[PDB]
Amino acid sequence: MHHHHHHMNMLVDGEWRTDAHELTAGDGSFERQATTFRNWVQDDSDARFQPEAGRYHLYVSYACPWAHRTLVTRTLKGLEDAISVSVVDPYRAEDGWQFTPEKEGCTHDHVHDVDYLRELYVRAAPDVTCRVTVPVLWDTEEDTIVNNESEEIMRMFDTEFDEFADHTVDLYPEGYQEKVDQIIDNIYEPINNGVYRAGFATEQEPYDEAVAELFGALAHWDDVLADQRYLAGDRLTEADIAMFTTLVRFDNVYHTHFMCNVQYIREFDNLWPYLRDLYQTHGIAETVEMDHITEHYYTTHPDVNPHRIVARGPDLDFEAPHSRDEL
Amino acid sequence: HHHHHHMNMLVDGEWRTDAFERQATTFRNWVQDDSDARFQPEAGRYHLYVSYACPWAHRTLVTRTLKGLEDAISVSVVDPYRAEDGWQFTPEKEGCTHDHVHDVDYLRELYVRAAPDVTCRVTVPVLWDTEEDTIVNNESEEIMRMFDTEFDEFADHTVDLYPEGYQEKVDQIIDNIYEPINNGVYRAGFATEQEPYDEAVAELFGALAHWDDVLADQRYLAGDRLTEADIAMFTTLVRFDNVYHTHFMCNVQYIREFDNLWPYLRDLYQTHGIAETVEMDHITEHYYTTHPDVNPHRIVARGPDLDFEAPHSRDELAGE
Repeated sequence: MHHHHHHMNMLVDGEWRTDAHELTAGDGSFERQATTFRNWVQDDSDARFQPEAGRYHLYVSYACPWAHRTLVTRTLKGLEDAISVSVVDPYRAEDGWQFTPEKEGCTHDHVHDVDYLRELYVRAAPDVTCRVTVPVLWDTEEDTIVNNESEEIMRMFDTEFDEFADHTVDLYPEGYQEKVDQIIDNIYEPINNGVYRAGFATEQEPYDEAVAELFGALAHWDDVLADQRYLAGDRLTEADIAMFTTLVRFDNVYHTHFMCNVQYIREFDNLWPYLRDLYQTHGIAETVEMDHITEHYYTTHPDVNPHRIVARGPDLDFEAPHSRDEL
Repeated sequence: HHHHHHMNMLVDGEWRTDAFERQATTFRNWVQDDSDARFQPEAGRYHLYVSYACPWAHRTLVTRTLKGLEDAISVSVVDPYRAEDGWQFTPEKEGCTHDHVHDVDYLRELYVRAAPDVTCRVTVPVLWDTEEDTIVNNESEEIMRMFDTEFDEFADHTVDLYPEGYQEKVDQIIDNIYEPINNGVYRAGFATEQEPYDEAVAELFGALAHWDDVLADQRYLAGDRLTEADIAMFTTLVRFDNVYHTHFMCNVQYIREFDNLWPYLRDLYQTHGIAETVEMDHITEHYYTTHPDVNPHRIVARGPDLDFEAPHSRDELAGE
């Protein structure tokens, strides 16, 4: 959420720029100058955005682990019929996230048929100063951006659309919520944001800390997952979805491209069968587009990988059997 | 050979940033233990120029230590950090020495001195004759066999890294792993197009899986005894999991993830003397800092926690 690639652009007072130097001195200063979108869809008769069956639209990239969080939840809940989705081009440049429908896995902007994602922001907030990112939950009635945060879109997908979900799945169950909210908050900095902090690191000391904290955090949850099947233990929750979207991209991208190369995830005793256990959860596998993932990270970051060569990566057997059902 | 995108060159004696191997001159003279030869083996005549980072130069160091020619043949260590002026001498720096021959600032000076208008790339290793005041040899394999066979009169240990009855296999292994393994990682690393990288990675890991199969039932590459072929493989393997895997994006599988290649590497490392010839800090610093078009912000990766010193069981297989 907080770390962005060296050539990432911006919208300033409703204007697309390649860089705004007056807002880019010091660690992530632009984001403290940025506006985000934090409205909620609430199952409440008084609420502004009430959950309907054919109203809200979702914008994602298959490569983004933050957007991927919304996709995994949408599939688990069975909200595809209820909530439509557009897939942006995994490759992006001077114009940010773009729509390339002819490209495999990508579609067109189902709402306004825009060329770029930045057009959608401008329509929703003509004077906005922010980053054009995914995911974006869009309301077709008010014609604007409802929410812009992976964590909260996942949550409201989980707890607010029960009337239209096809599956009786509860990824935020009673008695687990406090711990689920705890795990999500913990793994957020050393693991979710940690890999990008290490990858876009410009000095040695920040990289060292980002790597040390990361694999330290991974080792902790590896010991925790030795005696309990999931992060919150007995049940599959949002906490697992947050962890999964990072882990699934670690050995093909983060390890090499972002130089987080202390250890493979597949070398961990418990995290690797855990990742296989999640990947094989019915429906999740179809939300994983590795071709989108590898193409984005290896060819969209010029200052990290100049010649834009897509690395091959390990031959990962995600479909390899586990034994964590014995927990 | 595949060199990095910022690799400069010596052209007609001049030092230039911008312009090729097939347009370049090399040094291919030999030291021969024969009465007529131009360069004959002596006990305090030849000087070795190496970098602890470079695997090619690493071959000459390993062999030198094995035979016991540390007192016969002197050595200088250039600065792991290279730039606008090529390999340089920085005596203050840990592990580095000064030019013991002419107190030269940049290795390129020695090349020009030995050959006034040479067109070549300033590389290591460099075998230097302090009598004719010129470069003797310039290739890793030739200097290695030179150190191994011709200097028997000035050795300290009676080791034979090129023994009779095994020689024919030794030489063939050496040029069978040259392109896919030894030079392959650089082909993949400095690749600018997707297709060559795909090939380079494919042939490299195809080759690694092969010798991992072979070394499962035999202790060393040529079989029964330690060998120059093992020296060529070692200087690459010991730089894989820390550099080649990540920096050069050869990330299909760790060397430590192999059944046989990993204890085999631990077997070579722990052999007497080979432990001291490894300077991982020189290795990690050079590749992550001297390749601006491979690693722009020049951040040194942490790498895995490799325990080369961990006990193995390949002594169970018959060998030294």
